[PDB]
Amino acid sequence: SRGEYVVAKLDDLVNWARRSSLWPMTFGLACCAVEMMHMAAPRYDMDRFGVVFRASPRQSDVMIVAGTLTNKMAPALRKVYDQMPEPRYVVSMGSCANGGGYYHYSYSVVRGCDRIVPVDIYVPGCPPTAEALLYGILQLQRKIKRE
Amino acid sequence: TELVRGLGMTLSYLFREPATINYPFEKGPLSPRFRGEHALRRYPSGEERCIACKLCEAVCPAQAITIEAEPRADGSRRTTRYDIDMTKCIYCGFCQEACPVDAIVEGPNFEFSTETHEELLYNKEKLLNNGDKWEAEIAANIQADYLYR
Amino acid sequence: MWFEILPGIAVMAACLFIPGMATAHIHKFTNGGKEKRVAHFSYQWNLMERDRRIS
Amino acid sequence: KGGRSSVSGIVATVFGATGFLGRYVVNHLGRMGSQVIVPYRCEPYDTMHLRPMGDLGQIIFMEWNGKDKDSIRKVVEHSNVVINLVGREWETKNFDFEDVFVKIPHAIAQVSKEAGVEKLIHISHLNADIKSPSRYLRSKAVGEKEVRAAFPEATIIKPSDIFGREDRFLNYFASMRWFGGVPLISLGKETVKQPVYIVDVSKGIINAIKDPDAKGKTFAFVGPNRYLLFDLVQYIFAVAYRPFLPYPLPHFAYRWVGRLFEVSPFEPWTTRDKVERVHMSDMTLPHLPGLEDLGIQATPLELKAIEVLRRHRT
Amino acid sequence: LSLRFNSRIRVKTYTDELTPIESSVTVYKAANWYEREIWDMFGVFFANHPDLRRILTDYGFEGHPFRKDFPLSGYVELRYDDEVKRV
Amino acid sequence: PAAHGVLRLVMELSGEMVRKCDPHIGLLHRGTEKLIEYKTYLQALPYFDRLDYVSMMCNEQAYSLAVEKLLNIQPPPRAQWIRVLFGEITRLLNHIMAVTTHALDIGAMTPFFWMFEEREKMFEFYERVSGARMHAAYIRPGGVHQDLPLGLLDDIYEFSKNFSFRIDELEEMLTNNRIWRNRTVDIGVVTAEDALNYGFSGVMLRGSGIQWDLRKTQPYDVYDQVEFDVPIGSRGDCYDRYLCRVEEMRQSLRIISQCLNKMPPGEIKVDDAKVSPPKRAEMKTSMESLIHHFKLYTEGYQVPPGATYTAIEAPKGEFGVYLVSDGSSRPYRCKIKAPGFAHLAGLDKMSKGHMLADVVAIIGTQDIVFGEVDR
Amino acid sequence: MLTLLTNVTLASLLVLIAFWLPQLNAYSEKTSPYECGFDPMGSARLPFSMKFFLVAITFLLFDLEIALLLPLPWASQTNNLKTMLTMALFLLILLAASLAYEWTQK
Amino acid sequence: MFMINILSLIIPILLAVAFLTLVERKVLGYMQLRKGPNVVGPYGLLQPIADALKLFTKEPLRPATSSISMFIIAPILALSLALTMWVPLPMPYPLINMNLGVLFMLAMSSLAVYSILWSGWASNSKYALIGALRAVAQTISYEVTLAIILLSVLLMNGSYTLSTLITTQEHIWMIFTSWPLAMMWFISTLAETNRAPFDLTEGESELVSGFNVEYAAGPFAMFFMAEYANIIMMNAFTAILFLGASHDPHTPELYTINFVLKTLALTITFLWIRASYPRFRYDQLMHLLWKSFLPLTLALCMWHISLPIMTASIP
Ligand SMILES: NC(=O)C1=CN([C@@H]2O[C@H](COP(=O)(O)OP(=O)(O)OC[C@H]3O[C@@H](n4cnc5c(N)ncnc54)[C@H](OP(=O)(O)O)[C@@H]3O)[C@@H](O)[C@H]2O)C=CC1
Ligand code: SF4
Ligand code: SF4
Ligand code: SF4
Repeated sequence: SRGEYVVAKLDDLVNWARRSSLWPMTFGLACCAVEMMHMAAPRYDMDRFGVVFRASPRQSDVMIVAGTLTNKMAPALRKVYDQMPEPRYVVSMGSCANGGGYYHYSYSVVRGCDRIVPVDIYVPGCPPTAEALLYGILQLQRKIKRE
Repeated sequence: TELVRGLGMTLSYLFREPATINYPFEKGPLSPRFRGEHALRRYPSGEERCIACKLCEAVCPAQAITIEAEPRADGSRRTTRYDIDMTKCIYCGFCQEACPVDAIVEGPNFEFSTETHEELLYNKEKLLNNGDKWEAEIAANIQADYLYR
Repeated sequence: MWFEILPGIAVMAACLFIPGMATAHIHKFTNGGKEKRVAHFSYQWNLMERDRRIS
Repeated sequence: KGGRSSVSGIVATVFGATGFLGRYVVNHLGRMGSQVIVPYRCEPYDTMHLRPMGDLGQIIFMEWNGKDKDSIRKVVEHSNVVINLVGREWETKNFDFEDVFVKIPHAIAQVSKEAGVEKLIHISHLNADIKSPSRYLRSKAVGEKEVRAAFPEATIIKPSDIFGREDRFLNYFASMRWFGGVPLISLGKETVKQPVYIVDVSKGIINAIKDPDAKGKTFAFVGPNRYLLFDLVQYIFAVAYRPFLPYPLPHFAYRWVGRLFEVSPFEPWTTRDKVERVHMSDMTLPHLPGLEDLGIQATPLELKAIEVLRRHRT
Repeated sequence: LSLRFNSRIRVKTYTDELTPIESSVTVYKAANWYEREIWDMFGVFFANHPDLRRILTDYGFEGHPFRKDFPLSGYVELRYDDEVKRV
Repeated sequence: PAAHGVLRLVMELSGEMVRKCDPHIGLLHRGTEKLIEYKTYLQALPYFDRLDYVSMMCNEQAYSLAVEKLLNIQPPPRAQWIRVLFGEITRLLNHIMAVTTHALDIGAMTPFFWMFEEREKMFEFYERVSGARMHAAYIRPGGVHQDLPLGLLDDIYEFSKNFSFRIDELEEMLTNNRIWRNRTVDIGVVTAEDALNYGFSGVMLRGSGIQWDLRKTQPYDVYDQVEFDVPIGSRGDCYDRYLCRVEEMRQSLRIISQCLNKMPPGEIKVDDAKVSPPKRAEMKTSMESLIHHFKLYTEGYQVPPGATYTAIEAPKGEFGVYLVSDGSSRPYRCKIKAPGFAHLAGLDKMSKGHMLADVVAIIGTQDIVFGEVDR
Repeated sequence: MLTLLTNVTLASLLVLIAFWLPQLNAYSEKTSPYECGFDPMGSARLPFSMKFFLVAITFLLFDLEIALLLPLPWASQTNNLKTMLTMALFLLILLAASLAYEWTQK
Repeated sequence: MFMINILSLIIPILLAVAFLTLVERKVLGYMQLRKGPNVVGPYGLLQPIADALKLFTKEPLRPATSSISMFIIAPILALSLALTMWVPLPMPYPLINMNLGVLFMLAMSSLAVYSILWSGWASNSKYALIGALRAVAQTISYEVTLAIILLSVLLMNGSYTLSTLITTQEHIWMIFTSWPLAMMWFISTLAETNRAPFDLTEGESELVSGFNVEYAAGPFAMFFMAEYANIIMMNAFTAILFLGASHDPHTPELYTINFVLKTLALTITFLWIRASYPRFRYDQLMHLLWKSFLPLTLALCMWHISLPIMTASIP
């Protein structure tokens, strides 16, 4: 009945809670939108992991950033990131926006997604297979659990 | 009528067996030709294969690769800092095709999502370690595939 | 498969099951098995008016 | 060219940047592209927004503790310069109010000696000069004098409350509306203060590393105008547009209030230490080395309070 | 493209950096988008065009791309900056 | 969600009617054509998958034609049969995605999940032959990359025979579902000539009943040797376009039969080693082989200087490549016709005065993909 | 009244445990209104439509009618239905009639 | 001890809306072939509480532009009335024997949507205002036909009291007598509750989560929760009102055992509607009502006024 014991219990409770049913919103900007959808396709079904795509950041937390980013687009991205409730996360996806990837050298790309938002896990691919993504988000839960 | 028809249709799809695989515990079908994590790999002799013909740099569209060869003390050609960055690599598999000595190989592994950007930018040693981890596996794919090449 | 829905749905039923029981017996528990008494009209209340005092 | 990709010799170590400081200083380092090693005591999460500021390999979080000696030996271990920041206003339990201003700067100073650290730098409030009210001015005076006794060639910051929209200060008196009135011990000239501000102070610090002359000199940072506290708060609700109620008060009762509000387990809105942060005016001494000596000119508060407080607006 | 005789031809011209050639929107009908395109990917101006304006760019941005010179990496970049809290 | 992640259709709506939709593309202008110019032909090919990414194969086929004309070179026939075959499986991919997500935009939700199972089974094929689930840089200017594995064709057979029940059941949830009818049946009609003035392409033409179609009209491959019925629309309303989508799915499903039944043995890359890299067993054991290998990957092949405009029946409409070889191994300019671009241009004419939901559906009948628009 | 009080107090309790609990940092721009990314072109003003009231008023004048329909179940047991029955039909006719008039004056 | 009876009415129902959410994702999942939530359960069962904890734990911002008072008071009213409508419902024995509680069900149902109007008004956002407005349109537009057809099915039970509605169904069930009105009641419950084909208040893809958007954590949980309160509740209402059952007073529990079936059998159907039809759009949504449902509701209404006299069958 040490106070630290109870704190360990509540720690487990809320971090398990948040990690157990996070609700992505998605900028499926480019062509990695479709692979995102195959995560939600029946064959892999993101929903069984509890995650469910719900639009409008205010009702959502973790954010996927599928697909290539561009200059005009960026400010909207920063807006949306700011309007999310704490404890917000994000997830860079593909070689897309990890750092421009294929389009690393053009005037309109904004290199990494990192340079506008504080990314959590990366999921390299081009497109990443939806399953590699799945390993991505599970890894995200194994990072929340350490919160 | 047609309304209840379609409604009866989704009733009918309730009774079919669900398509989901139980990942992680089960994992989806792939192919011998599938492309994923890179990994330089050795001769059976234990010697490394790479010989810095450097055209892996010369054919990658993302130009992810950077190479800086210097001579071995023995006098054999070798890399000093072969490196690559998954941040820019597009997994097109041109490198897989290009290598004359068949050194770099696009490995079967497809999962290596990571916390920090700096980890993506693989060093040479990292690629070798990937080549060590998987070698029986990769050699299996290439064994199963090369005739079609 | 689809049968696996059932644990999800049965938990519904029991929950909804509870009030329907919980009220119906509380009445009997309070009323001594008399199973409550409605009084929609002034007259029936007049019977409960004549009552209580009689006991 | 100085830039996000630009190298610079800096390998700063900024303890406790997690707070109002020093996301700005790390920023102005970051626009230079200069490397930084900000180390976290807290949790990774709050630190996360620090990440963009760098350029791939630049920013490097490191786990540490201020109490273990070697733990502080960690993040200094390759730092060219080290810059102490740590300081909670309201005294946490486990970190007794004294060590925070004494031990930690001490270990920082002597380890700064052993590691042969090229520069060490430290902050203390202008009123750190010893006074009976408030234990922070004094404890910080003690660590000030201590690091000066241990790393004498270190320059020492003396900022009389920087002004920022986030600020734990201006926002605070902005938020005093929530109770109702604004507790003035006796209104008017009962006390009078000046604010350095967040960007000016930051630019000044990094410029201080940019200044060869800023060696052991004790730099002090002061607002352009000696705003009276009453007219100041008057300007606060003049920009926050909230109703303004001066609330005159016998001096003891306000401390009864601070004792009442130190009770909360979390982070109390007010504390008796803060109560003594209230009514004591800043000293006007300019002769010490300071902000303009760096060549930077202060940005007036008058044009910048609006952005700071618009969130309070109805 | 002609349809009934299913076949394609390809007329073409030339233009100064500064001479304003006329817009051809009325003649081929579906050319309204293109006038804007080439205007923002080049300097060239089309006369009698209802509305040239930027597309395929950022807002300001200025210099036309595809000018055969002009670096692909351009002269600029956005980044978010916390001190001003803005990209 | 209806803006497909990259559209900023600002509009001056009334009470709830639109008065003019004002599309602002370029929100995903990654800047392609500038990049292409700096990279040799073989290194430019992947960009095309990155274009109309839903229809990844047909773009590659468009390009490989665009070069082969300049290069004056003809693929061995088997390669042409693959090129048409996957051209068609991709035809099915885009139509699935189109009809489906167009339904999802108007809330049908379900048909989606019923189909992406299948679409996933198709990606099992791209998976199998190309090694990538999609963006299969597999079509080559010289013809085709690796030969396809022996175990494949029966597998395609086994699927294709059973797909039709699925498409049919879809059709039972939609085509009669009179709620769906009412939502999309009087919108958004376009005059058959007025289409032509705006240069609408593919299905957006056939919906207004004009006969035209490039596979029948100016056939480019073995389409000479396949037989299939093009489905003309009538009213030009979204509904007719929908039925065109479905029926074209069935017709592609007809093509698969014929291609399976006449799939000749032979080589797949062109013999000309000057353009097609040598097979690995060979390059490792004879000099010229290794040299042409080496130069094909270092400098890459040269093309005669010249200019052209190829176009093919991409599922969304004709896909058009205008490119100009300077004679060097780096193509000088490679303007890329994007069929979606014209459509989206025609949208605001097509959508004046319509209710705000209907403009959402009508964006979907345009079946546009912004990655292709912004090029 | 007791159940009303327990319900409302319940809900209010949920509100208070909803706010005074997460205990984290609100700040400007995070608190700015949502507008699908890009900032609003202006605060909400006048989505005017005649097509609102042109029907909504008709709602109001039917709802007044159904207000007269309500007595019917009890009126049905009156001693003299022939005196009633016409009226029972009558209003409904006018209800329909009203609608009918609207139906075709566009 | 009436208070513990009330508490006994309110806790189980909240539990029921939680598990309703879970069932929703389940069945609605299996229509899609894909399995619903599963991994956290073992059968998913533990999910909804993890969900709610995820919400209430999460920060619920007070919007800068919003007026705060309306913004807070609206959710309160939503759960309030969503629960309060439950009180006079015969299961078999009503918690309250209202002489005319049906009419009261209409009263609560009619104050329900007003909360939506505030929910979108104080939210200040463009989407908030537009979506809220169209929402109120569809809602009222359906409450008129709603209340008329409910009237016409009530002429024959006898009176507005609910318990009698059991007595009047001691055999045949009301539904065989007047099913077409049961259809219109069904659909009106399918729109008043703002559900599947009549989907507009949420807007979804049409208006990115509609009125509800600006609400963040807890208040969102309240509107969500209250919404499901209304769905199960109109379902139960339809159940008792169109589907009678054997009732031995000596064993009331038996009846309830039957009743939750007959109502659950309805609620599932909404989900099995949700998996089936695309939404109407705001024109047609009101078109079919004013043009098509309503006149039948009237003709049927005069007809049902007229049967008891011609049949000499007055309740
Ligand atoms: N206007 C002003 O605010 C003025 C400030 N100063 C001085 O300058 C310094 C910078 O001010 P400011 O940054 O606003 O204060 P902050 O509280 O914002 O910064 C202090 C940071 O250091 C961390 N920290 C310090 N010591 C410890 C410890 N032992 N354990 C864990 N965490 C620790 C704090 O908690 P954590 O990192 O753990 O979250 C916090 O993040 C202060 O020390 C202050 O006295 C001087 C003049 C004016
Ligand atoms: S990842 Fe592959 S698909 Fe997604 S954007 Fe980068 S390139 Fe296009
Ligand atoms: S080909 Fe493989 S081995 Fe030959 S140089 Fe390029 S990388 Fe080194
Ligand atoms: S992976 Fe594909 S792209 Fe990245 S280097 Fe190897 S070949 Fe070039």
